[PDB]
Amino acid sequence: SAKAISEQTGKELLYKFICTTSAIQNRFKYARVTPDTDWARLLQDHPWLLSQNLVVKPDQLIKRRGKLGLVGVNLTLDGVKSWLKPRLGQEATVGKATGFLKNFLIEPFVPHSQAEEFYVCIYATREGDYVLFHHEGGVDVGDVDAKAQKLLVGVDEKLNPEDIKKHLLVHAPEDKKEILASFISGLFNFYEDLYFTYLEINPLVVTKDGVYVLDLAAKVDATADYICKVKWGDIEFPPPFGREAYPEEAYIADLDAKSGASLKLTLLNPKGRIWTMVAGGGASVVYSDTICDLGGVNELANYGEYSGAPSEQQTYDYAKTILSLMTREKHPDGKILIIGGSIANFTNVAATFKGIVRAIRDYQGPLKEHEVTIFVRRGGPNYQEGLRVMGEVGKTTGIPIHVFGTETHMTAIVGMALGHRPIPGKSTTLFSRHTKAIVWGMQTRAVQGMLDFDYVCSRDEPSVAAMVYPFTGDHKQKFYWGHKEILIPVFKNMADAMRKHPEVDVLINFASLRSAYDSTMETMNYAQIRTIAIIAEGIPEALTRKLIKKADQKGVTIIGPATVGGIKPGCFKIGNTGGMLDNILASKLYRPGSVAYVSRSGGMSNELNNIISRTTDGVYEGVAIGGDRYPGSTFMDHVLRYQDTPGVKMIVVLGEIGGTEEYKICRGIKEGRLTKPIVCWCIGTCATMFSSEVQFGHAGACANQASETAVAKNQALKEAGVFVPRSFDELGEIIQSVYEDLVANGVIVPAQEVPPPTVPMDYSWARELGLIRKPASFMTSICDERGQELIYAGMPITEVFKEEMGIGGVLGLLWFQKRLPKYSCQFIEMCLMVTADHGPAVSGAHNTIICARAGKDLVSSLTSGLLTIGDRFGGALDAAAKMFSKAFDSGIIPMEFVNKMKKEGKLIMGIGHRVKSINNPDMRVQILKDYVRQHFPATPLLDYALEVEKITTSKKPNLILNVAGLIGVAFVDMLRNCGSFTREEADEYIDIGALNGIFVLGRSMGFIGHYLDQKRLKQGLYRHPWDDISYVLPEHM
Amino acid sequence: WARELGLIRKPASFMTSICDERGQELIYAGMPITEVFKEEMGIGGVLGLLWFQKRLPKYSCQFIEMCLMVTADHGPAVSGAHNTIICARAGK
Amino acid sequence: DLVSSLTSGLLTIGDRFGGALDAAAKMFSKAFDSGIIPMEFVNKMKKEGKLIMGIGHRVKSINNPDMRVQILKDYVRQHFPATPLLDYALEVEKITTSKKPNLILNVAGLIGVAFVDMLRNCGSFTREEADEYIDIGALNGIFVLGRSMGFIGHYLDQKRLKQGLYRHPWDDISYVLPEHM
Ligand SMILES: CC(C)(COP(=O)(O)OP(=O)(O)OC[C@H]1O[C@@H](n2cnc3c(N)ncnc32)[C@H](O)[C@@H]1OP(=O)(O)O)[C@@H](O)C(=O)NCCC(=O)NCCSC(=O)C[C@@](O)(CC(=O)O)C(=O)O
Ligand SMILES: CC(=O)SCCNC(=O)CCNC(=O)[C@H](O)C(C)(C)COP(=O)(O)OP(=O)(O)OC[C@H]1O[C@@H](n2cnc3c(N)ncnc32)[C@H](O)[C@@H]1OP(=O)(O)O
Ligand SMILES: CC(=O)SCCNC(=O)CCNC(=O)[C@H](O)C(C)(C)COP(=O)(O)OP(=O)(O)OC[C@H]1O[C@@H](n2cnc3c(N)ncnc32)[C@H](O)[C@@H]1OP(=O)(O)O
Ligand SMILES: Nc1ncnc2c1ncn2[C@@H]1O[C@H](COP(=O)(O)OP(=O)(O)O)[C@@H](O)[C@H]1O
Ligand SMILES: O=C([O-])CC(=O)C(=O)O
Ligand SMILES: O=C([O-])CC(=O)C(=O)O
Repeated sequence: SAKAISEQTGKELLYKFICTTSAIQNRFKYARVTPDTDWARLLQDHPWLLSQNLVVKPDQLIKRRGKLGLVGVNLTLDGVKSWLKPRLGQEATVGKATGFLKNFLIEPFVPHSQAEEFYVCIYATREGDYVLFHHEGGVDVGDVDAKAQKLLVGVDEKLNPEDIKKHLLVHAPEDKKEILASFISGLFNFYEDLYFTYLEINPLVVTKDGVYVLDLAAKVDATADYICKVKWGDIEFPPPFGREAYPEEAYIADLDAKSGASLKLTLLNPKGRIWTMVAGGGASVVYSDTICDLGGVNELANYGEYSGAPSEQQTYDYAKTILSLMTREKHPDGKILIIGGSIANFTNVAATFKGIVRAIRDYQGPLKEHEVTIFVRRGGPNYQEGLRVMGEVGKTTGIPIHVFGTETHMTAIVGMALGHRPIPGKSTTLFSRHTKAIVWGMQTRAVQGMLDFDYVCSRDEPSVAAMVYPFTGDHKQKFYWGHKEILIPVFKNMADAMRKHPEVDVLINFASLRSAYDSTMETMNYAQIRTIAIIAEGIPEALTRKLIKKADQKGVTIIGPATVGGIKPGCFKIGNTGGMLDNILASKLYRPGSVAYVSRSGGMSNELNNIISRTTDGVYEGVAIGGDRYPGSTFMDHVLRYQDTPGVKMIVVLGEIGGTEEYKICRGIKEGRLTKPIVCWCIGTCATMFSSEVQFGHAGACANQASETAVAKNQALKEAGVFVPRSFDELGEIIQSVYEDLVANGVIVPAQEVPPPTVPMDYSWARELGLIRKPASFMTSICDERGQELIYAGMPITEVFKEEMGIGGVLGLLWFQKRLPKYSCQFIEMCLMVTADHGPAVSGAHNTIICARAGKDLVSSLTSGLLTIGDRFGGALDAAAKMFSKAFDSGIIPMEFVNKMKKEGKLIMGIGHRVKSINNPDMRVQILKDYVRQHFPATPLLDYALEVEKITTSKKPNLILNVAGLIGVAFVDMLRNCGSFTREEADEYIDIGALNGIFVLGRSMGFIGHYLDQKRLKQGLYRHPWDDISYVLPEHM
Repeated sequence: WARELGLIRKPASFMTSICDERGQELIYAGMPITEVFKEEMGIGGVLGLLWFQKRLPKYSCQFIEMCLMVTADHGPAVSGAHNTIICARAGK
Repeated sequence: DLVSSLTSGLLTIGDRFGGALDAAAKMFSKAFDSGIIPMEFVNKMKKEGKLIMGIGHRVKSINNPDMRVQILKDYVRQHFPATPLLDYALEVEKITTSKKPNLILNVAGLIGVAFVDMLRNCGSFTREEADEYIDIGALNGIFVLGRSMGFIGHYLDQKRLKQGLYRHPWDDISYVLPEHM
C-alpha cells in the first residue's frame, strides 16, 4: 500500500541516500517547528538560522499551500516567529478537510529566478515508471501530462543518462544539461532503491552553486518495510490532513505488520456511534457503503477489517482495542457494533469469534452501561460455533446481541441497526477436469478441501499431484479421496516435483510475502506450469510488477497475489476458495452453471457464489484477482476469457474503488468484442461521502484521479450498456432478472440436477458436535499438557514456582498428586541427593561406563545402567521398607522380628554395613536421621527400625541401619505420618514401588555424570581380560 | 457403528506392510503362514518377508541363516556380553 | 516394571523428541560464535531449508506467552551476570515473531541458550570446558533427568489406576501389505 510520507522525511531520505555527481545543496539543512517544543533548543541545534534567510511552510501533507497562503517566503527568524503565531496551532480548511497545524518546516531561502523553476515527477505504473521533466516548472507548471516531457522506464530496465539527455532535456538549458541529467539518474536510483511509488519535486532550482529541492511530495510502498528497514529507520506515515493519528491505529498497524494476516483500523469519527467488525476488505467496503447509504456517514466511527485468518489472540487484541475506543464517551442514542463479514473461505469463524467474545467479556461492564447493541452476521468455516458463542456471551453479559448466519443478505443488519427494517501466449481455459496442480507450502487443510471438492465433482483423479515444502525431506502425506485413503508426495525442491509430475499445469503458491516472489520466479522456469496462483498478501508492488513482466514474457497466467484463488465448479478449485465442503454443497459448486464472475475480493467472491447459486442456474467459473494494486491478471484478462468461452452465458463483475480497469470493459463493449450480458457493480461509494482520504484494506483500493471513483465507474457502466444495480443490495435482484430474461429466450438451458457423491463426516467435526461416541483408551491424572498453562496434578506451573517448592514438590505432585509439606519435599530432595551416586564399582555404574566407552549415547548408556536396578542392586530400599512395614503392622516386638527373620533364613533388609559400624557411622544415615528427627512429626517405623538396629548391633557392630533401610523406613513414615495420605494410599504407593522410583531417579544423576566423565576422558572400547574369565565349556556338545 | 456404516472419517495414525494379524490366517508380508511353512523356508525366508517384503531365493535365505549363525556369539569378553552377564548376575 | 517402563519411555529421547534442547543450544552457539547478526542467521537458516531449533509454539504467541519461558527468563535476567547468547536468541525471536506471532523462543530453546550462558558466563568453566560439555550432551542429560520424574509419575499413575493391557485398535492402523511376496 502506497503511503504518503512527510516532506521532512522525504528530504531526509533524499539527502542521506542519493548518489549523484552533482553537489546537492542544503543537505540535512532544515528545522521542524511544532507546538509542543521549546525554541532556544531549536536555535542551539540549528545555528544556520541566523546565517541566512528563512522560509516556512506546514509539513502536514497539505498541497496548494502557496495558493492558499500557507507559505511565508523571504522572512527572517523574527519574521517567521511572528508569522507562525496567527497560524501555528490554529484551525484551517483545505479543500473539504478541516484541521489544525501541528507541524511546520523551516528551510533556508534560496535566491532563484523563474528561469530555473524545474519539475521532476517519478510515479509508478503497471508497465513501469513514468518520469516527467518540465523546464517551466513551479506554480506556472500548468498541465503536466500534456506539456511536461514524459519517459517510461520499464520493469528491470535502467535509466541511462543518454535517454535523459535526449527525451527529458529538449528544452532544458544547455549549460545545465549534464549535471541535471546525472542528478535525474541518481534520483531514479533513489526512487527504485528505497521502493518509492511517487516522488514529485516541484520546484527544483539549479544554480551555478548547486541544486536545491525546495519541495517534494513522496508516497512510498509500505509493504516493502521488510526490505528497506535499515534505510527507512523509524519511518512514520502522517495521516491525511484533517485526521489526527491515534495510538490505537498505531497498535493495530503494528499487529498487522507483525503477521501475514491483515488488520486495518482507521478512526474517522471518534464521536460517532457506529462501530464495525467486518472480515474482508471488500466486505468492510460494502458495509461502509451500506452505512453511508442510509445516512450514517456522519455517525460512522471507524473503518476496520480483519483478514488472512487472524488468530484468536490477534482478533481478541483487535476487538479489545476497538471496544476501548468505543467506550470512551457516551451517546444518548447508544452505540452500535456491527460484526459483519462475507461467507469466509478459510477464516476460522470459531477462533475469531472466541477472541471477540473474550474481548466482550473483558469489556462487558462498560459495554452494558453504554447501551451498546451488537449485530453479528457471519458465514464460513465453523460459523455455527461462532454464532453459538456469540449468543451465549450476549445472554450472559446482558449485552443485546443479535446473531445471524448465511441466510442474511449481509446488509439487513446495517439497516435494522440504524432502524430501517424489522429485526427477525496465455490460454483461455485455465482449468479442466484433468488439471493437476502442485501446492507450494504445507497446507493440509486446503489440499484436503481441494480433494473433497474434486470428489464431490465426480473427478477421476485428485487435482493435487504433489506438494512442495523446502523445510522437510521428500515423503508421502496421507489424504482422503472420499472415504478412500491416498498418498500425495511431498518434495523438498521444485525440480523433483516437476520431474516426477510432468502432467502438472498449475501452481498454487502458499508462500508468504517474503517467499512468494522467489517461488514464483523459480516456477516460471518450468514451461509445464501455465497458471500460477499467489495467495500471499503484502508483496511489494515492484516485485509484483517483475512477476507480471516475467509471466507476460512466458505467457503464464497469474491469479494476482492477496487472493483466495478461484473456483470452476466441476473442474478445479484453488486453495480455500468456496469455503468448506458444506458451503460447496450449499452453493451447489459441484456442478457447472452459466454465470461467470470476476471480483477483487475473496470473501466477496464467496458472496457472489451464494447469490448466483440462489438466483441463477449456477456458477461456471469464478476468479478473484486480488486486492493488490497490480493484479497478475486484470478484469479484462478474465472477461475476454469468458467471452471466448462458449460455456458461459453471462458475466458478473465486482469492481472496487480506484483503477481505470472497468473502462477497458466499457471500451471492449463499445467495439463489440464483448457481446454476452454483463452485470457490473463497483464497491467503494462511501469514499465520495468521506471528508478524508482513507485507505481501504485492499492495497489497490485508492482513487488517485477523479475518474477512478466507484460512482463514476458505475455511471459510465450504466451508459456503457452494463446492467448496474442501484446498490449492492439490488445486485442479486438484477442478476436474477438478467438470468430470467436470458433463460426466457432459450439461451440458457438448465441441466438436470444430479446429486453429488457423498463424503463421510470428519471424526473431529462429529466429536465437536457431540454426534458420536468413542471411549478414551488412556487415563492420566498427573499432568495436563493441554490448555493455556501447564498443570502438575491440578496445580499450575506458575503457582508451582510461586509456592517455592523444588524437585521435592514437583516429585510429590507428579507421583502422589498431593501437596506435600515443605519438610516432606525437602526430605525427598535429601533422599535424591544421598542416592545420587556410589562410585563406579556398582553394577549400574559399571554398565553405564561400559556403554559409554562404546560411544553409544547418553540415553543408551544411562538406560543400560538403570536396567540393573532390581532385587540384588538398588532394591534394598523397597525391600527394607516392606519388611519393616510388615513387621510393624504385624504387632511383633523388634526382638521377635529379629528372631523370626533369623529362623526363616532371611537377612534383615537395610541392616549391615561394610566398614562403618559405631563411633564412625555412615555420615549419610546420620544426616537423614537428624533431619527426620528434627522435622518429622511422628516416626513410629523409624523408632521400630532403630530398636531393631540396636538388637542387631548387640550381635556384631556393623549391623547398623543402612542408607537404604533408613530411607525406606523414613519414606514410609513420611507417607503415613503426613496429612496428605491415608493409610491405604501410603500402603498402595509402597506396594507399587515408589521407593524404587526414588532410587532410580537419584541414581540417574550419578549414571549421567559417569557417562559424561567417560566421554570427557575419551575412553576407548572396553574388553574384559580373558584372565578374569573362567571357561568351563563342555568337552564336546 | 458409525465407521461400519461409513458415516464418519478418521484417518489412520499408523502404517504397516510387514504383517497382517487380522483375518482367518496370519500373513507375513502378503504370504500366509501355512504357505510360508509349505514353501519350506526357515528363519531366512521369514526374515526376508518381514524385513524386505520380498520372496528371496533359497540361497539368499540360507545365507541369511549362516550370517545369523556366525554372529551368534563371540565370547563373554565383548561389551554386550559383559553387560548382559552383569545384568544377569544382578538377578534382574 | 517401573525400571522397564521408565526405560522404554526414555529410549524415545533423541532427535525428534527431547532433542530440541541440545539442537537449539548448538545452533544458537554456532550462530553467535560465527559472528553473524541475528537477521543473517535467520536468512541463513531459511536458505538452507532448516527450521530454527527452539523457535515456534503451538498456541501461545504474544500477550499470552509460555508461562514456562517467562519464569526461567525472569530468573536468568535477575540472577545471571551476563547473557550474550540469550540476548542473541531474543533478537532472533523478535525477528521470527515479526514474521508470524507463534515463532517465539521455546522452553527448549530458552533452556539451551540459558544453559550455554550459565556454562560460559560463570567462573567455574573456561570456554573450552563449556563447549565440550555442550558437545557431549549435557543438555540431553538435563532433559532426560527432568523427564524421568514425569515418566515415573506416569508409571505410578497407570499402576494406581490398575489399567489393563493396551492393544492398538485396528481401525487406527493402515495395512498396505503387498499382494503376495
Ligand atoms: C500466506 C499464508 C497462506 C502462509 O503464510 P504463513 O505466514 O501463515 O506460514 P509460513 O509459510 O510458514 O511463513 C512463516 C515464516 O516463518 C518461518 N518459520 C516457521 N517456523 C519456523 C521456525 N520454527 N523457525 C524459524 N522460522 C520458522 C517460515 O519458514 C516462514 O518464513 P518466510 O518464507 O520467510 O515467510 C498465510 O499468510 C495466509 O493465510 N495469507 C492470507 C492472504 C490472502 O490470501 N487473503 C485473500 C483471501 S480472502 C481473506 O483472507 C478474507 C476473508 O476473511 C473473507 C471474509 O471472511 O469475509 C477470508 O478468509 O476469506
Ligand atoms: C543400598 C545400601 O545402603 S546397602 C543395601 C542394603 N542391603 C541390606 O542391608 C541387606 C542386608 N545386609 C547385607 O546384605 C550385608 O549386611 C551387607 C552386604 C550390607 C554387609 O556387607 P558385607 O557382607 O560385609 O560385604 P561388603 O559389601 O562389606 O564387602 C566386603 C568388603 O569388600 C570391600 N569392597 C566393597 N566393594 C568393593 C569393590 N568394588 N572392590 C573391592 N572391594 C570392595 C568392602 O570394603 C568390604 O570391606 P571389609 O573387607 O572390611 O568387609
Ligand atoms: C521441547 C519444546 O519446547 S518444543 C521444541 C521443538 N523444536 C523446535 O522448536 C524446532 C522448531 N519449531 C518447530 O518445529 C515448530 O515451530 C513447532 C512444532 C514448535 C510449532 O508447532 P506447530 O508446527 O504449530 O505444530 P503443533 O505442535 O502446534 O501442532 C498443531 C496443533 O495440534 C495440537 N496438538 C498438539 N498435540 C496434540 C495431541 N497430542 N493431540 C491432539 N492435538 C494436539 C496443538 O494444539 C496445535 O494447535 P494448532 O492447531 O492451534 O496449531
Ligand atoms: N528554500 C526556498 N527558497 C526560496 N523559495 C522557496 C523555498 N521553498 C519554497 N519556496 C517558495 O515556495 C513556492 C513553492 O510552493 P510549494 O510549497 O511547492 O506549493 P505546494 O505546497 O502547492 O507544493 C515557490 O514559489 C518558492 O518561491
Ligand atoms: O550404597 C551402598 O552402600 C551399596 C551400593 O553400592 C549401591 O547400591 O549404591
Ligand atoms: O514441551 C513441548 O512443548 C514439546 C513436547 O511436547 C515435549 O517434548 O515435551
